[PDB]
Amino acid sequence: SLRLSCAASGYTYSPYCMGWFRQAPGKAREGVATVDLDGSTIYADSVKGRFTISQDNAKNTLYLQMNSLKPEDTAMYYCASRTRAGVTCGLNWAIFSYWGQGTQVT
Amino acid sequence: KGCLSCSKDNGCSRCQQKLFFFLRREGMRQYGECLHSCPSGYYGHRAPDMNRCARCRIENCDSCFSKDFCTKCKVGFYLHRGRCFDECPDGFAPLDETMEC
Amino acid sequence: KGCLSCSKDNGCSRCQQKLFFFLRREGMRQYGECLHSCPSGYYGHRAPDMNRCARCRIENCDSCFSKDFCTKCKVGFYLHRGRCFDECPDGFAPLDETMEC
Amino acid sequence: KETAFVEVVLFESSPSGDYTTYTTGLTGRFSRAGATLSAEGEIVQMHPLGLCNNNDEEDLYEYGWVGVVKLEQPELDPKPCLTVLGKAKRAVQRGATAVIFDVSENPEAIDQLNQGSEDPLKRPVVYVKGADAIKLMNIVNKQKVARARIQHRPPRQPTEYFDMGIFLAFFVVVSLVCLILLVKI
Amino acid sequence: KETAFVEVVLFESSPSGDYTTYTTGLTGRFSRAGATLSAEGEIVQMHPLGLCNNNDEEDLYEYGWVGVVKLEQPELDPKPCLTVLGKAKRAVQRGATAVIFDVSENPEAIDQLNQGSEDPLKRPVVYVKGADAIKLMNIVNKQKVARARIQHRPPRQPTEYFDMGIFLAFFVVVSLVCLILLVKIKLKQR
Amino acid sequence: APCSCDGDRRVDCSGKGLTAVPEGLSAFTQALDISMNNITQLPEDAFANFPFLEELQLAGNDLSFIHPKALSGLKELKVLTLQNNQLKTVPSEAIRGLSALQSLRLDANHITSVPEDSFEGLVQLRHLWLDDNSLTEVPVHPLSNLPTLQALTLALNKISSIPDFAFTNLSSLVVLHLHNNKIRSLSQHCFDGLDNLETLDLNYNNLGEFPQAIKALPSLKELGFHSNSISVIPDGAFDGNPLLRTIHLYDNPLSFVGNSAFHNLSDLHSLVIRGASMVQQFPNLTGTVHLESLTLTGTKISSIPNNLCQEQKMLRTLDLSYNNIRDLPSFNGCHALEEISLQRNQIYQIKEGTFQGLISLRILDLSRNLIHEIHSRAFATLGPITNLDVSFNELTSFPTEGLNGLNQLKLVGNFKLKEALAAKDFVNLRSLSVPYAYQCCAFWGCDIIIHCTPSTGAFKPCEYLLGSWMIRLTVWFIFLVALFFNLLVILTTFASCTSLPSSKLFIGLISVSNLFMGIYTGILTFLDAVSWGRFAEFGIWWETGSGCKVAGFLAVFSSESAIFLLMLATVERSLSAKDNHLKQFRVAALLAFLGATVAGCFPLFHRGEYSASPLCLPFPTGETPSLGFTVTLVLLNSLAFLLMAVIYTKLYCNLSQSSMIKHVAWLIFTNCIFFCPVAFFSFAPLITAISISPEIMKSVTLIFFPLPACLNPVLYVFFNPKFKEDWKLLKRRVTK
Repeated sequence: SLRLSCAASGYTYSPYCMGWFRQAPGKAREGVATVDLDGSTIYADSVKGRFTISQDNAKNTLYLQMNSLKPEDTAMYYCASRTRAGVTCGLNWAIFSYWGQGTQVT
Repeated sequence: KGCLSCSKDNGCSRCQQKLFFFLRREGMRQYGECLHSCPSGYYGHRAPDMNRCARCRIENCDSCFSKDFCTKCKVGFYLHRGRCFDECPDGFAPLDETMEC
Repeated sequence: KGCLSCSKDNGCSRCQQKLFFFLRREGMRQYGECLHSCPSGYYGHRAPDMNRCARCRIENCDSCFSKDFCTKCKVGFYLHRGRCFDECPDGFAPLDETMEC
Repeated sequence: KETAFVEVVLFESSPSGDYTTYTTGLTGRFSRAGATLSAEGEIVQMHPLGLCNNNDEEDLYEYGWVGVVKLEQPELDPKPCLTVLGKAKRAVQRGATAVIFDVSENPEAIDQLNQGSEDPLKRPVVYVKGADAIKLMNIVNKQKVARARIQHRPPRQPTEYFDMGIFLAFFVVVSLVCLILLVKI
Repeated sequence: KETAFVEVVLFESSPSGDYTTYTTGLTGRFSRAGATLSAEGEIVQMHPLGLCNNNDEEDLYEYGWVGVVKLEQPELDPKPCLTVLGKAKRAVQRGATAVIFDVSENPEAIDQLNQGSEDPLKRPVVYVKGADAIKLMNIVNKQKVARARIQHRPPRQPTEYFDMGIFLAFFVVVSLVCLILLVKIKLKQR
Repeated sequence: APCSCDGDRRVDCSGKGLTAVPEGLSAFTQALDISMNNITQLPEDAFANFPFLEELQLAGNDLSFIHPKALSGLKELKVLTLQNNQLKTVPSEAIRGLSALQSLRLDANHITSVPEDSFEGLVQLRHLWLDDNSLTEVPVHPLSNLPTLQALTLALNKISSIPDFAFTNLSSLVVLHLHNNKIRSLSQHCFDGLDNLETLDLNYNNLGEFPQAIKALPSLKELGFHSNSISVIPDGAFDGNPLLRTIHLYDNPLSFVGNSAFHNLSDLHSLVIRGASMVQQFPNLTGTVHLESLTLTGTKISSIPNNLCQEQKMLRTLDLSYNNIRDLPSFNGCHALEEISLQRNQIYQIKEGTFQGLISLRILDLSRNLIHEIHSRAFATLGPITNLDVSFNELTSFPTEGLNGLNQLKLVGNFKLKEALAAKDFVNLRSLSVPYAYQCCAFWGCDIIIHCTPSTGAFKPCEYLLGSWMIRLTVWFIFLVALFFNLLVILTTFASCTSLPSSKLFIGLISVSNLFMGIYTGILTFLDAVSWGRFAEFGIWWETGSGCKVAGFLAVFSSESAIFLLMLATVERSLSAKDNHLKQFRVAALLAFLGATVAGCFPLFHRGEYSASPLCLPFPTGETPSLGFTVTLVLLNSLAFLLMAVIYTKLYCNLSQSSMIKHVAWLIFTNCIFFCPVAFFSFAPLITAISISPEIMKSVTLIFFPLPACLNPVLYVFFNPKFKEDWKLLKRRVTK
């Protein structure tokens, strides 16, 4: 239905374990969709199937395509990334180093 | 007051799952209050039934990790590993102006 | 120790006319004795029965000679004159390590 | 049962060293768990959860303190660490010369104290309630230091009677003798 | 007068907040100069010459202490500063729950206390003498702390005087017989 | 502004409901305490205004996100508190860069995942809290980055097992807490390389067998396991912990602890084993000489080695409460032993040297043993003993030598101890329990002051039996009148006159029953006269002996026979007033007598209902009865009285014979009126004694039980005119 595009300014090499996070007001930032160095993708179960995430290493930009939206998904979305030695999946917000400004989706 | 019962006479009786129960005594009164952490000179023991705050007997220190290990000694004592000594035994550094050995 | 009479239980009740009578208490015991100079915090007065040592009523002074006069004061408190004050007003005699001002 | 007389003394120390005391009286009930004696001490309030049997060291109290324990709703405590007898025994071990339970919410505590005479305690155990307990707790909350005196009821017994009783007996017996004499004559 | 049982309790403190107690018994006699009530408190000895109203305030004792006072020979002191009634009143005012007198060497003290019944003291005054007095003084001298509990047996010699119940039963019987006699007299008259 | 700055620029802003870091504070502050505020998240560079921060507390906020560039530049931070927040994981990226951190709290965070690169750069961390997190397994790799850790707690997590080399790099760990994890298995080398460890907690886990990993701990001092499933402790389990001091092993189903398990432990203080049923040998405690309190309560120990004393020189407490102990070796030495508890064993004697020495022996307890003899001076050498509890044994004679200092004596059992104690030996004794109240009676109880558990209660009279002189005289009068008048009535009725109607037969039989009641009262008053002021010695064997049984049988037989004969007389009078019968009435009287006899002999052989009082009457039952005889007798007598009253009133309503009618009416009225108080006082002890005295109960029972027996013959002689004429004619006959 729509698409969120995240652009990374800092660039040294292929960034490690990108991801997207969603936050309802006054609570934690859960993860919705994440990728890693080799392209493996992990989706949140509650959002499994609907959202899709694709990274473009030529311009090193993330893209989250969302379809069939539902009113309970209204929240603030952030784009997070890290660089080094991350083995755990991207659903955990602690392992990330850089966080985007984040937009509001209703 | 961060409590579930909050009796008028005895104060707090039962509290949340993650709060420490402590018995404050003043004058003749002894009433229960619940704190997120133990006050100075006390250590917190967590149990499923009730997280309690107790007093550590280890001398020469007023802040305890456990019943036999404290993190901060008195003004004139040196903390070697978890105990407070006038001077730690041979083979160890002096207070180093940091009140620790 | 010398006195007219001296029972084992309560010491010597009757002392010499020229000797101060002072009673000391330790534990559950309180017994009398005879001495010529009342210790620190006490002064000798001629009571109607016999000359006896009484505790000094002068504030924050470890020695005295009467109810109001104090001969020797403590370190944290000051002895400007016979009447004790917390600290003497300026424009008077300096400290001079004698505490007199 | 024996209607113990509990007197709370509020004392103020004059600067001359002469205490001025005000006494307030109340009537409790002796418990069969504790022997019916007379005790005296300074009032110390103990939280019901304070008398825990765990041997993790306890604060040292001077010997001879009258313990005042305000019991709570039984459903408030799902699994009590000790019963009322256990709390009384723990207080006696700690050094209490008397224990006063404010039984205002746990009549089962009164019942079990009364039935628990298998191992009686030497020191008295007194339980109160009602407005007397209310004023006791008010004094505990307001005042700083007070002294408890638990006195047993003085059983003098004969209000007059005795001499006049035997006089009445003599009068009735001589009346009966006169009756017998007149019916015989 | 009625006897007074004094239980002296010697207590030792275990490190883990426990007390072990040993009780020793003594027998003295209550005095009419004070009320006949039970008392309890830590034992404190007061020198007979050290307890007078002339001296100023000193050594403020905490309320609730049982005062043990020993008396010497009155002829030893030609001028008595204060009488025994005055000493008991002064101790009570200074905060003595009860006063215990060692009257072994002062026989006149018992007589003075007995005759001084016009102004009784609110707190009990009990005098003890003899081997009991010697044992009390030995305990005071040796032990560091104690706790005197003075008490009296609530029953008297008849042990609640069941003769009153016996006379109650006899009175009921004789009252019934007297009522029957009065009914008979009324029937005969009418 | 809401912050309350302290003297040493210590900002304290807690409970103010803030939603962000406080602003406008001194940049030189040391400790910041924002605990109960509602700080949900930490934005980037939220602590840029506190360069010299030393101790940050965030305990209590619903903190769920910490920006990676937050608490950055806090190179002076040493203490960080994040316990009661809502973090779902350790902040691996946020926490890095705190090279001076020395203590981190993560207690109550619902942490379930730990990133593999967490705790990076914490060079000098020395305390870690992970108490209430929902951890699944120990983070071995994250803990590999903390070589300077000194205190680690994982109490309330959910850990299944500890793999090998879990804490291999924690070379300086001191305290390890694993309180309430559900650990079920420990690998052989889980605690490998974990030197300097002193305290190990494994209290509420689910360990199956005894772990071997502790063999790799050379400096362990305190070890705990409180609620595991440990059943067997193999010998040599504690051979790798020479410095072990306290072992917490209770509340777990121990079965067999071996023999040399607690061997060569120099600094061990207390040993407490309970429930080790399969143990049948005393532990080989050689090498453990610093033990202070030894308890082996539940086991099958058969004997005590003679070397228990002379070793463990402190041994301040000894306990063996459930054992097959038969012989007691002398405790020669071990002068610091204060308490001895040897109960529920098979001890059959105590020898003179058994407690030789034993200075400062305060408490001695042998409360369940087969003891039948005690040496004369078995307690001579005791010191300040304040408790000697010797009860529930087969004692026959209790020596008192060297027992003047006793403060409390218990003899609750020992029903064969008929001897009376001498109060002279026990001077300062305070509490005493004796098999019978007559032993306590010699101690002048209820009057130096001594308390007893079996109270005399004026029912077991320490003084004379009857008590008041008024009661004594009236009972003597009752006995005299009953005996003499019943004898006279029997002699007049059954001897001289040959007329034998049913009414006269019933009158004679009830007079016989009253005569038996009178002779019971007579033997009772003879016993009282013999025992004048010294009733304790007589009563110590009266209740036990056959005299009490025979007197009680006489009393109950007389009462039941009188009641049954009264009922039969009422029935006969009803039948006669309605309009050969001699045979049926005689056999009915014989049946009534046999019923009274069997009722009397029932407590003689069944349940021992007698001996409850010197009155030897089960009906008053001063002590609480079994309600098998007293209530049955009460209901039977009440039913008989009700039936007799109904019959009498029916015949009175329906209507020479009026003399017999009124005689029977007077008899019924007297018997029922005098039986009512006895029935009332029978159940008085059962109900709460609201101003109810056992003394007055005994008085009422004693004065009213034989009263109908003393009263019936007087009424029969004085009132019945035709029977008075019969007396006159029979007197003339016997004179002629």
